[PDB]
Amino acid sequence: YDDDDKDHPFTVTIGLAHAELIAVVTAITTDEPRVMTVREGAALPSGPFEFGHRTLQSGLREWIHEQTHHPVGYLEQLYTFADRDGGRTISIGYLGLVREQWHGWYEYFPWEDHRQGRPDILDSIIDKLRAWADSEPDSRAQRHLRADFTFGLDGGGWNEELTLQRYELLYEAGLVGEAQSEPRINFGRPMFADHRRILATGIARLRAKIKYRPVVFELMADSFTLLQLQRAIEALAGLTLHKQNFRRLIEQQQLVEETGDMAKLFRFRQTVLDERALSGTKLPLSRN
Amino acid sequence: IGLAHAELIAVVTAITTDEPRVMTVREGAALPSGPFEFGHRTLQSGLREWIHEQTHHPVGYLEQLYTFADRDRNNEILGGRTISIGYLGLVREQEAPKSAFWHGWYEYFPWEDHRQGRPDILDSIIDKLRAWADSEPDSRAQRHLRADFTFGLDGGGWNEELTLQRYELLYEAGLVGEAQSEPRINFGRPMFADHRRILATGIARLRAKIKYRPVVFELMADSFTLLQLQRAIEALAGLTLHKQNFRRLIEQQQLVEETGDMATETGGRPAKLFRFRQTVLDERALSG
Ligand SMILES: Nc1ncnc2c1ncn2[C@@H]1O[C@H](COP(=O)(O)OP(=O)(O)OP(=O)(O)O)[C@@H](O)[C@H]1O
Ligand SMILES: [K+]
Ligand SMILES: [K+]
Ligand SMILES: [K+]
Ligand code: NA
Repeated sequence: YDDDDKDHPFTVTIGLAHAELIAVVTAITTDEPRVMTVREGAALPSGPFEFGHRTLQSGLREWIHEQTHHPVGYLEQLYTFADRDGGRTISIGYLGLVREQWHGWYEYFPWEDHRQGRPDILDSIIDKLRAWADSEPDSRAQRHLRADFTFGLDGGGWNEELTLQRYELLYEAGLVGEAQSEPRINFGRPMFADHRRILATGIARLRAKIKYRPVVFELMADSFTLLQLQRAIEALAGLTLHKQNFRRLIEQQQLVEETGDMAKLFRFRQTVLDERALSGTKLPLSRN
Repeated sequence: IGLAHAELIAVVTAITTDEPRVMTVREGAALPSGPFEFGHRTLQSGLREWIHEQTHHPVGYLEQLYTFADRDRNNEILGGRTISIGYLGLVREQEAPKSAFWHGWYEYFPWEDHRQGRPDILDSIIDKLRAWADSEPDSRAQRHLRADFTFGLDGGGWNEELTLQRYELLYEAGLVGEAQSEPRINFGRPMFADHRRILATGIARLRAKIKYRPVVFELMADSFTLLQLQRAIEALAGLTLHKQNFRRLIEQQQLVEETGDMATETGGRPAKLFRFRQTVLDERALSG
């Protein structure tokens, strides 16, 4: 009334949404990949992005400290998600590698650990996925291709880097508690909000990192054997690696060097440590 | 508390006349961008609506880059913080006399193109970068380490993947127009708001992807020669390829197959036409 026009040059309407910083801090203990959690393993360390926070990273470092009091080293940004409660909440995830001084990855993602063959839980997951892919005929062919590429429903090799794609398919198929399907079906331990979605991106990032350049000095002690180096990468990838081919990748990437002490002990080169100190949190990558 | 305004920013890249070009608005002054709104189902779907409304140019797959936050002062006037979310997309450039203009990557980042040798502008950049590094002795040593690692002075040479880290250093040093330094110093064509920071992220992403697995079928025509593919990667990297190592890489990765047809080059010699084999197209499709 009294001319309240639609758009107005002297009026700017700004949309706001909740900004949540979420932390995926990973450590390797007893050849088991383990993630920092709060609320008795139901949530990741998280907190809102506030005015007093100088940066996103420094803001998350305060929440990690207040909620865990566990020191963290370098951080790298993962993925940014809109809520699926696309409305009110924007979540920003970060990955960190530390030495444990905690819950396991495969408590939340038991189907991702193939170190001792395929997990038998995958038979039930595939059975539910085939029923969902066959539920609507016009989308049957595409859903079978997605389920084959991710889980290998009608065959197809297992790709460990597709942790996120596998969790997104289970969510769309209503096979995880976070989807909240009418008959609730769930595999693995669920988490608060979409924290398992965040964790999936951290597992995918680490696995993609260790396949072409395993810069994991923060996960190891200062000295280690090459077989200890293989055991922890095998724990991260959820696969058993070939000895000969793993030795070639490490020497090819000039990552480690002999310390002279005794199997031979190795340490990551100082150049690898110095480059990481200057690379920041927005690393040049190929996927994320 | 914990609110933020999200701007979705698009880096849509095409390769025309062996030159990498980015889609822009306002006659090359800004990238296509728009706020994230409540009705936007996802961050990617929200940006697609801004791309269409502002350019009306078709866009294929989109890949999230990184999220940046503001360092402003009176964000409390806005009700929350301000963040920027970038996305990278590869398309074929299309003329249509909508309003949108295609500009080359290196109009904004001239120091990133080393195809014709190291550019001369880097001599003026390194000079002003040293003067900034020597201005404050307590931080001189650390600033020289950042200047050596980012701008090729390291000894390891020029790293084309560090496009964002180079630009961020130039911003902190007050060597770009977006810094608004007390004496204005700028290299390359500036952009609106922080969009040149977003473009540097997309350039770094593409260069890291093509180094490991150049899945660039969206940038190429349906069929192409191997020389056309090499010129495309070279334009993206700002470097000249090792021909034999590049041919060996795309064969090991099983990326392109012969179409059976022939093409006559400019000089007059015929050459086999290639296409990205279907398995490469299907893998990129089975995601998001
Ligand atoms: N708008 C901007 N455009 C370009 N560079 C910027 C901008 N704002 C800050 N920078 C620079 O970017 C660098 C990184 O700061 P930023 O606020 O992005 O987060 P950060 O946690 O310090 O990053 P990192 O530790 O990953 O380098 C700093 O050198 C800063 O001066
Ligand atoms: K919040
Ligand atoms: K950051
Ligand atoms: K502020
Ligand atoms: Na740069």
